[PDB]
Amino acid sequence: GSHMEEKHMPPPNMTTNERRVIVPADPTLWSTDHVRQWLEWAVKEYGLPDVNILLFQNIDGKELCKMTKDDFQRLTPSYNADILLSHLHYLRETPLP
Repeated sequence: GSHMEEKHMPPPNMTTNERRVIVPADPTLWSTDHVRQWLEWAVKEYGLPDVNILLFQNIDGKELCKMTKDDFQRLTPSYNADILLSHLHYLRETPLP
């Protein structure tokens, strides 16, 4: 029973994405797919080999805005956790209002 697969993908969110990933400058409202979007695109921009990105597929911004350096280290440890999070926390330094 697999129907309307594209419905599981939330519509593009904020225009606060600037010219970046179509995601709010507050990694809180990055939707389930939009987290995986950057997260995928993140390994892509930052050269992250040790990253199990397909583990965050069920994590959206509300859950990643939560994530601490420890939480990434159980899915994607060492330097990769720090890369991702150090990007996320700076992104929300200028959040969507």
